[PDB]
Amino acid sequence: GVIADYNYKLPDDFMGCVLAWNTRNIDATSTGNYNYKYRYLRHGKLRPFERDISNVPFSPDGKPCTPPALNCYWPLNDYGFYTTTGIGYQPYRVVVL
Amino acid sequence: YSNVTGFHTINHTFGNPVIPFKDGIYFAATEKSNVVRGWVFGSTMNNKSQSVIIINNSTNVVIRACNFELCDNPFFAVSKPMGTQTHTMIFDNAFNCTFEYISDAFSLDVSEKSGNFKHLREFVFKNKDGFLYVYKGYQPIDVVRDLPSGFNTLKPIFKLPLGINITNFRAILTAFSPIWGTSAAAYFVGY
Ligand SMILES: *[C@@H]1O[C@H](CO)[C@@H](O)[C@H](O)[C@H]1NC(C)=O
Repeated sequence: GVIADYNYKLPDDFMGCVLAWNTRNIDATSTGNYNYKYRYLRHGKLRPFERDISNVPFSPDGKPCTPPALNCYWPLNDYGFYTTTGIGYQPYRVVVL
Repeated sequence: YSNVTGFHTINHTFGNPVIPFKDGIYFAATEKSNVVRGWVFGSTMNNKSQSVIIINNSTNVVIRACNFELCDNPFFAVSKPMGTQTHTMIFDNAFNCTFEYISDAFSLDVSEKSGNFKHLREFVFKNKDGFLYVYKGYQPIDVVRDLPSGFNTLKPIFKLPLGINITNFRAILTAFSPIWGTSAAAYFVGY
């Protein structure tokens, strides 16, 4: 969806563990954690086990962009963590083996 | 017997463009004075995405992945009458350095030789499962140009999980400045 093809792709045969715990009081604030972001924007998609921290404006479905062009935005999008939200917008911290 | 792109370098011909890595490459180094000395494997070719530098600076095999500000002409400058390297103009900036390796200390052939090409280095680079499969082939040759028909086994030296975005790459030549200039050399893409 979002994490694999844009942020970081994982292969589907060899992988270790997911080490996630409760960081409600650590990473979030009740009005918003606007500090950390994700990629939804890449010309193309990733291979498995691949970082991408490109601060180059791309297209969301792989279209070649020399900006200012059509469908060319920020590579990064907000998280918005609350302490007054559900579990789906609580911040956790995952350690991958 | 498949089609192999021959990027020769003569005193005017200075070629290391954006070459696609799309499946991996079969590299050949038809060398006599170690002209080809490095690569940068990346996608965006700037300081934005992660990209790895694998070079031999005639002292070390320097293996490093950062946000290198990609100089749009990466080169080594070696004085042709003197015979030593003067410059290492590869990177301008380097940040979020995610991998580092520097090999053992030595001294390599730096100055320019003449005649046939002394040795052929056969390199294979593969991005699978985040690894960078780096293979090596090496046996001596004696030829002017036109990559010879041969038979030798490539051997594993570096199973490297770099985990970065590699869709393109770019060769790192060596400019022999006697003002830039080169000597006779050739490298091969080899999809
Ligand atoms: C590709 O290789 C074949 C034989 O290996 C050759 O006949 C053909 O001319 C080559 N292609 C080009 C464009 O030279």
